[PDB]
Amino acid sequence: NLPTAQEVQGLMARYIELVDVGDIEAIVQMYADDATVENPFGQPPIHGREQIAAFYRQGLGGGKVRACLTGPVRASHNGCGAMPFRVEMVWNGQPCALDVIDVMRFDEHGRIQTMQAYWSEVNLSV
Amino acid sequence: NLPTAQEVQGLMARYIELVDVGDIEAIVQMYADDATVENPFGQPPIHGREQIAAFYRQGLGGGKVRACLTGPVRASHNGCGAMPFRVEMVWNGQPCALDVIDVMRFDEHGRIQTMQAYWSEVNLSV
Ligand SMILES: C[C@]12CCc3c(ccc4cc(O)ccc34)[C@@H]1CCC2=O
Ligand SMILES: C[C@]12CCc3c(ccc4cc(O)ccc34)[C@@H]1CCC2=O
Repeated sequence: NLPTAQEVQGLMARYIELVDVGDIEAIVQMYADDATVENPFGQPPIHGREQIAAFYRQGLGGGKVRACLTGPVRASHNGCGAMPFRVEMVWNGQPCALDVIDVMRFDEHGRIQTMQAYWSEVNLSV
Repeated sequence: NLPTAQEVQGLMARYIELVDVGDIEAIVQMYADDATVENPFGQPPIHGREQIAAFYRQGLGGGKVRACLTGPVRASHNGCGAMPFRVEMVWNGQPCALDVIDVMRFDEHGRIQTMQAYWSEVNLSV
């Protein structure tokens, strides 16, 4: 919980950039060795870098996916933040957009220790 | 964890409407009797309707606080949702805005069991 509120905003905005460019390896480097991801929130967690890498490779490696912040990063003083963003993709030739909110907790080294993504079919658009 | 994702979106949007009008009575009844609120996230939890009512009583006090959703409510399938919104008030003279993200978990009765508000000074503008 060492990153400042300002640092958290920057780290979170960076993450979106890496997702937008699709640099799978740079995204995985942002996560702690033992990070846990819940995406979508409510599903069993993804534990560790190896499994976390598989998620991003499978989700971003495929077609063309774009991601943009749709509002400012809300940052707390205990190394946590939440951000609203939109993910654009094509599903079976159908152009789609998914609205998502990610909540992240960072460790003392500025690495993502926990990530939870809030979204469901209700957040899907065309 | 029983309201559907569509129900969560409705409940959360209603909450913003009540905050906007300042209906402190209706807000408190949205909460479970032993609910917990962490606002701002990082600060110690306020528990139970009495304490929660005090928060809204003093925060929305006079009636010069406006609140509006600034994007869709993201809802999961386990009774949780997260939403982006802006609060407008006055800092002893000059009008300012605060960008916040609320994450809420609902119970089998459609009542807010837990609420966490993400924000800090980095989200305050004049
Ligand atoms: C995996 C995915 C692309 C990336 C992505 C999704 C959902 C939530 C995300 C949250 C992130 O923080 C980063 C990327 C995604 C989509 C779900 C459907 C899809 O194609
Ligand atoms: C209390 C407050 C007005 C309402 C409000 C604030 C912060 C987080 C909130 C979260 C809510 O879910 C509902 C209302 C607020 C502001 C903090 C400074 C202020 O004037």
